[PDB]
Amino acid sequence: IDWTLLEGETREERTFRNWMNSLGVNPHVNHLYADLQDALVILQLYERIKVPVDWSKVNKPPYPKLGANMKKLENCNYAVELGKHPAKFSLVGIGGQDLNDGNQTLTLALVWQLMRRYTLNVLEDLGDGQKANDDIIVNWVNRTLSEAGKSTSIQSFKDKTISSSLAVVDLIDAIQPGCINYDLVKSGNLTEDDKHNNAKYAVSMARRIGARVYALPEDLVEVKPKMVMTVFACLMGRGM
Amino acid sequence: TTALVCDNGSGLVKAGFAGDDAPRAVFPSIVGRPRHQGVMVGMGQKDSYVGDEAQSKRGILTLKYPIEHGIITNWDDMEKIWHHTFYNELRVAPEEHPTLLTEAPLNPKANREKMTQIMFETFNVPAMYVAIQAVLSLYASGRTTGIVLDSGDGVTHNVPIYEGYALPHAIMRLDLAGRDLTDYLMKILTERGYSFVTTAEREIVRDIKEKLCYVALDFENEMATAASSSSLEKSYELPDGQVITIGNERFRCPETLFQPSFIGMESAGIHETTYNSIMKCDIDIRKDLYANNVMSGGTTMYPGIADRMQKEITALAPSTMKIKIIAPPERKYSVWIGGSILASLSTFQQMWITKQEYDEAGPSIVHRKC
Amino acid sequence: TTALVCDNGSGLVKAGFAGDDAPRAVFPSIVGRPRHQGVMVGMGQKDSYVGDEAQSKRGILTLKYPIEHGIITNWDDMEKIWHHTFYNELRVAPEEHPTLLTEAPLNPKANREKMTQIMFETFNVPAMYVAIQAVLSLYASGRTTGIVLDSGDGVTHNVPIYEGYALPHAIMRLDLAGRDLTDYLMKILTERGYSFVTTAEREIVRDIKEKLCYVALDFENEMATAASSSSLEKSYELPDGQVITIGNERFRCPETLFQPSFIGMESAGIHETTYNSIMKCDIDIRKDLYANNVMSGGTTMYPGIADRMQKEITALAPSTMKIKIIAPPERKYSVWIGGSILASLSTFQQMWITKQEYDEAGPSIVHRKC
Amino acid sequence: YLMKILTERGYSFVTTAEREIVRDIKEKLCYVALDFENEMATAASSSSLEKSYELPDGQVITIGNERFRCPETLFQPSFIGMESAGIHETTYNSIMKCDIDIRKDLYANNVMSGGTTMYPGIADRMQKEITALAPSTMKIKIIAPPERKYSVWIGGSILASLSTFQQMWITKQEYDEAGPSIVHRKC
Ligand SMILES: Nc1ncnc2c1ncn2[C@@H]1O[C@H](COP(=O)(O)OP(=O)(O)O)[C@@H](O)[C@H]1O
Ligand SMILES: Nc1ncnc2c1ncn2[C@@H]1O[C@H](COP(=O)(O)OP(=O)(O)O)[C@@H](O)[C@H]1O
Ligand SMILES: Nc1ncnc2c1ncn2[C@@H]1O[C@H](COP(=O)(O)OP(=O)(O)O)[C@@H](O)[C@H]1O
Ligand SMILES: [Mg+2]
Ligand SMILES: [Mg+2]
Repeated sequence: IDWTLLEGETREERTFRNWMNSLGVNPHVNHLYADLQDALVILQLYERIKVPVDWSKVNKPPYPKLGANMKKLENCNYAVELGKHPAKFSLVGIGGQDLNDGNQTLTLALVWQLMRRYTLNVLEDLGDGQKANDDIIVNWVNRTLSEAGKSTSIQSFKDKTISSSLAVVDLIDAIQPGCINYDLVKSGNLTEDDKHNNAKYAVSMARRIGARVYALPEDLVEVKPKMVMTVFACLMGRGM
Repeated sequence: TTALVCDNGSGLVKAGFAGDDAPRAVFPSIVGRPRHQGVMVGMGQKDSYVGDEAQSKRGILTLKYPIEHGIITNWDDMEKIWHHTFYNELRVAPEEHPTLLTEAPLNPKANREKMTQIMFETFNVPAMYVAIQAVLSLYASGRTTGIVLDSGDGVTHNVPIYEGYALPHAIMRLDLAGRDLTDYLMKILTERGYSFVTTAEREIVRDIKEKLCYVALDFENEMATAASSSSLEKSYELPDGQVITIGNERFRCPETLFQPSFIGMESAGIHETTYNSIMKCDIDIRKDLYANNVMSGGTTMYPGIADRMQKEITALAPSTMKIKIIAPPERKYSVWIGGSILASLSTFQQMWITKQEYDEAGPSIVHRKC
Repeated sequence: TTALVCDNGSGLVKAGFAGDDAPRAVFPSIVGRPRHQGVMVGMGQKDSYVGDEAQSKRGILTLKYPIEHGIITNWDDMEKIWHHTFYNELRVAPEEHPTLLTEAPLNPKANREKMTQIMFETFNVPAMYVAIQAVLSLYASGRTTGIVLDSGDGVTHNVPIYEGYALPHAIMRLDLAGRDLTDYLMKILTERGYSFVTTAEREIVRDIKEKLCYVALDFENEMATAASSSSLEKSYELPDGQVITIGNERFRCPETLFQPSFIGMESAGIHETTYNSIMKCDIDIRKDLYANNVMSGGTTMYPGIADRMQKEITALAPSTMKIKIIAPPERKYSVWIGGSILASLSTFQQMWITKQEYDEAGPSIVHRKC
Repeated sequence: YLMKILTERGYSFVTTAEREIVRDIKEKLCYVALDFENEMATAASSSSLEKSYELPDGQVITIGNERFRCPETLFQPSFIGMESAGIHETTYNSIMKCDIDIRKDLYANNVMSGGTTMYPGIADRMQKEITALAPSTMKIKIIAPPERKYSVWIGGSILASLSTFQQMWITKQEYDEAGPSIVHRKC
């Protein structure tokens, strides 16, 4: 999996790009402001957030050399239309030509609301209905780890003890006993730099078991509380 | 939960998060609409242009400001700017952030009531607050005593504060600010044959304002200097490549601040308005106010504005007081900077208007809590 | 099923199916009638000749163009050409295909109305549309911004477009095109003793013009070059074997495009008409119009006409703008190519003038929907 | 603009000599509609608004709808692609920029002058349009004398014949000293 830093890219764009690739879009998104201009990736993300897409209204990536830009512009008009009425997003002053031109501000104004909807859906299928909560999912890991029994228990997502990936790799094998693999884990001999390696070591296998984790390893080394809860929310679905 | 600080003025919107030292989003508060005929399919779908996009495509748009002279005159286009601020420029859900808003003094009471109703019933914020801009500009300077001269795009107001106490009877307000200087520069540019008429050409004149205009230390000697020589002439390139030259309009445009009769107004200049505000204060606090004149806003950014206020007030003061103008280089964001300071204080966390209070008192709650 | 794209120019007819990259049928827009006496029995049964057969038998015919300067002047001959287009050259039943037609701007309104009534009542098409030729040329270039110079057989016109919006007040139209250049080449060919009078001989001069004529980069030094030497001389073989030679008339003929006073017209050249059309646009959109001067039509196919335009507009532009003329090799069919792009779009499928709408509003429906 | 919309009927005027013909057509056949949208519906139904004009070569042209669409640009400058407001709103906006005490006297003295104010129905239309913008208790009074075309000349002969004006001339001696810039002080 690609974990590299571009010359110019903010941390906000890295999170959105990584969330796209980790979600399984048909192309590989390398640049946000250059790979979304035909609106095919955006229309794919609408399916992942339970928004119906009529694929008879979309122009397929084989494009004629004559009128190709008008074919892509029709796709961007459909993507913005689907964001307003059925997706119920707030897209004020945004038209199809803003995505087609790669407007940086107005492209991020749409993708962040896609990601917010995706995380909201993750927090609702974990429960019975329209309830989404953080402390229900924090004592679940403290309970399911007692089945095997290990000295990893956290109070909340803001705890600094999850700075190293020892707490999340402790949970990655509780659901699946076939992924023990403590060969490359570090315990007690970790500096600030070497815990980047095990953070990638922990996130990478989460997709092997089936936990569709879309958080950066940097979101785990630091204690960003909004992205680390997604890691545990995605692990609960694979478990239960 | 981090608080939001939206300082929306007549000209610009300043938005960001409480705790930072500079606003994250600074865009013109305009809404553009297409005035021409759309012929190519797939291109006429956008009905409104809000942020810097309305400024990018102003050639085919009519540009409207929703705020005039501190007062919101178009409440349907004001919600577009707030939707654009929260979802496009900041990319936050307003339902999770208390929002700090600003307003000029001596402003209609329906303006403050209706922007309280919009924040609670449309954006559904957890809490909100409306702050006076001149007070927030005093937090930014790290003071509790001084008289603030706030000059933005629509309103010039003076507020004297002593030991953290405001003197409301000495608060001044002059409806002459940057936008009226723009319209005066358009009018006097026709004396050289340069005609600017459309709303998109007013943005070009505002740009000439902010780059070429300055304040004369002595208006009558600059007028005689520009008449004789040609050393004050300067050139400017229009978007289409034409070059215009102005030599005398550079300092006559900001001279309207000190002589409001240039645009047919009976009011006194900003130097005699700040002095009249001091003389309405108690005689004991006047010496402290004379030494703390705090300027903020874009209209106080002209080169020479602070050296002219120093000279003009000194001529009115009793000659034993020492006059001190405080003009920090970050003047343009003092209202926003001081609002991020205020919203970060733990003492302030009980001063929010929560939704529970609004649900029992309606929009009128804002009058007693603010 | 599939849409028909028919570009009825003054000189040529371009027809085909939407979705193709080139017209299937390109034939002259003429109708010929015999002007001599038929003496062999069974050979004079044909009363009119329409397409390329009117051109091959032109020695015994008088040739009439139904369209002159973009306006259909003969409506019985126009129905002959449309019958030839649908039934003989494309070989389709018009009752099964929506038809897209084209028209120049600033054209009489009865022209558009009559071709709407012809298509619905004579050919019984299910739907139709009339588009502007310069708008379609922008589709072919894959652009939504730029000023189009369309020059065919009858009309030269300019249409500025910015971000898919047209500025109709800046649309400029000139009734000087190829057929006027051909008639001027006939007039100046008599200086060397070559006389062409017959309408069949006018088709010969058009063939000479399309082969030997070119635009001089500097007209006054080509005249001095051709006066002193014979390096510009070129030969042409007439259909009967005679050989004519022209050295000076090669560039004096297209020079009428830039100096319309050669044919006694008071108008300005195509370089000044384009510049005047840009200067009628908003000052903000002028830089993008200077950089996209799209050329279209057969009268722009002279060798060296884009180099001459780029030199002439540069002399009129403010010397800071960068001038760019886009002259694709497929210029002759840009109007048709753009029409097939438009009729293929699924977002265009609701803008056809359906026969149902025509039955309740009559031929005037075309003014609202187009 | 009349030239531009005459081509909708097939009448082409392109030369500077033909523009003088269109000016003559405008001055003889154009009028201001009291209500634009009702005159447009009237001309679209019947032909009672049609009128004919004879060109210098004997050709006869007919216009029925361009007669009032040409002067309508004064009240809707968007016809010729301009963003400005009409002459009725520009007049109202000039009053609203004046002191509130002098507005009642300005509403009652709206003086028109010049040839472009000579269209039939121009004063009735300005009367109706400003009334819709005025506070409904003011009295709108348009003053349109039949000698409108020379009001600027007539008032200049009145001014130049006054004896008090005789000291306001810019004499040659004054110009010989201050140069051409003297005109900015005395006028
Ligand atoms: N460098 C400058 N010199 C002079 N005026 C300026 C400069 N920069 C901005 N301005 C003026 O400041 C105004 C905007 O100031 P701002 O403080 O944002 O007002 P508001 O609080 O109303 O948004 C504009 O009208 C502009 O004319
Ligand atoms: N290569 C060429 N050089 C010069 N003139 C040409 C050339 N090809 C075509 N023309 C001229 O262009 C005209 C036809 O152009 P076209 O755009 O097909 O006209 P229309 O728009 O009426 O169909 C004819 O008058 C012909 O003489
Ligand atoms: N009866 C009329 N109806 C409509 N327009 C007129 C009439 N008479 C003159 N005009 C127009 O008014 C103008 C008269 O010129 P004038 O008022 O003297 O202008 P100026 O003061 O610029 O010379 C001309 O342009 C003419 O087109
Ligand atoms: Mg302000
Ligand atoms: Mg053509």
